Amino acid sequence: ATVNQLVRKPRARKVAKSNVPALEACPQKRGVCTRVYTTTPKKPNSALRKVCRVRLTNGFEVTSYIGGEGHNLQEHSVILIRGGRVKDLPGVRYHTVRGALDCSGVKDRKQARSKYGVKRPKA
Amino acid sequence: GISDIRKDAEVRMDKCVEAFKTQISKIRTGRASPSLLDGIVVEYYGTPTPLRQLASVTVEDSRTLKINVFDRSMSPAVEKAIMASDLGLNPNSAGSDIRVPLPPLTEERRKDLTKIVRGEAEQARVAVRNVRRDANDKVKALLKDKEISEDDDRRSQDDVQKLTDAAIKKIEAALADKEAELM
RNA sequence: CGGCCGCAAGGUUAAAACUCAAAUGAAUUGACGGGGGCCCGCACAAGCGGUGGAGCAUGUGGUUUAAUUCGAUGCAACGCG
RNA sequence: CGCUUACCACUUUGUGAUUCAUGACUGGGGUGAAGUCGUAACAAGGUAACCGUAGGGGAACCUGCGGUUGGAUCACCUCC
RNA sequence: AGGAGGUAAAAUUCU
Ligand SMILES: [Mg+2]
Ligand SMILES: [Mg+2]
Ligand SMILES: [Mg+2]
Ligand SMILES: [Mg+2]
Ligand SMILES: [Mg+2]
Ligand SMILES: [Mg+2]
Ligand SMILES: [Mg+2]
Ligand SMILES: [Mg+2]
Repeated sequence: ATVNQLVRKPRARKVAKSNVPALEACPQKRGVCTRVYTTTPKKPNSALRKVCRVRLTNGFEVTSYIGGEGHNLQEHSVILIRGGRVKDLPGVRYHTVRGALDCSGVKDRKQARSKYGVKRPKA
Repeated sequence: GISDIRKDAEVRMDKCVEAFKTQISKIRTGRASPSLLDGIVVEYYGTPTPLRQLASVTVEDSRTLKINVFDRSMSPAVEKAIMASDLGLNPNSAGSDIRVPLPPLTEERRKDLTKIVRGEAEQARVAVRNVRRDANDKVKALLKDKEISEDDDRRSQDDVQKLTDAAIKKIEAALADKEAELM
């Protein structure tokens, strides 16, 4: 309201919290697979989703989606993971980077290979 | 009468241990062991049916199981069960046979597990003991209604002790067996 | 949580993670009320005769079965196709 | 040069303050599932509701006291 | 006509 007021207390901008502590906003951090669940989605959806706990390079113990159809990942697998929540599974604010370190590209994929880590099939 | 109650206790208690021993075999070990892979349930033409009944379980080695699914069509449904038993298990398909690698054994885990195990043991001793407790209760109570000599009474309560110590030492053999694995 | 206030009950000051794709206001058309008004129909009342009990005819659930073919299931399926 | 004084870095002892971490266990909380108990609120929700406060009770809640409307209802009898 | 007085006991739930 009153300029006066504003001089005592200037207008202060809300400080955004990031929606993903991939610590120091790193475009993606390295992890090792604590465990490899598969759970079920929320209210409207229904499927067995494939995920995994990750003990990061920066020692956070958050959890991660393994996208795609079929992954050869397990206990101990070192992955890389990027920012990307999965609004369906709760407490899944990251994706596993297919074709990164131990992570596998997806068998047989043809469209949209670069996501899902799959090499342009020797044509 | 006393002689009746000793029966009922030996029994109740053996039940206790055996039920321990079972929860035990359902735990991700150092090695393989089809015992856990059994319990798993598979969707078998609408009727659920333990995987044990649809496929054979080998130890393809220390740290990897091999599930020969007699019926090849169910193969995909079987595999899904291994991932749906949520047991941290990844079932890699490859030609008429589902390979289930057994993990290596980390530190986080060994701890994780032993503490779980030791505490399942102690829940167990607790069951055993509860039987100690009804046992003596029954007898204790056959003291009034003077149906038992104060002598009779001491004596028996002692057999119950004997029974309880025994059931326990079993329980601890078991625990030790496993503790060997985890370590 | 910290502070300060109170004998106490507690007050005051006052967050964060986590979580949701909503939360909310007013007006709109309905539906509904153990809301109100007006008003209908054998709806009630007032009547006469019945069913519900009995034996039997017939249908259905059920049960049985080698099969008891399929259908119809509050009123508005059950002597219905 | 040596010596000795002042200042003084590190180091030590005692007792506090503070702050980061982390801890068996744990109140309360969100989410999910759509399970169990009743049915508290929405209509006058079947004892109007709610605010503050106080007591009680498996639970919603009940009861007291004051407040507020962010309240539904005004038809028939009997007499006047 | 305005006023008065009087007149419903309780009765749960349903993805
Ligand atoms: Mg009539
Ligand atoms: Mg009759
Ligand atoms: Mg809690
Ligand atoms: Mg109510
Ligand atoms: Mg009420
Ligand atoms: Mg009141
Ligand atoms: Mg009702
Ligand atoms: Mg109920």
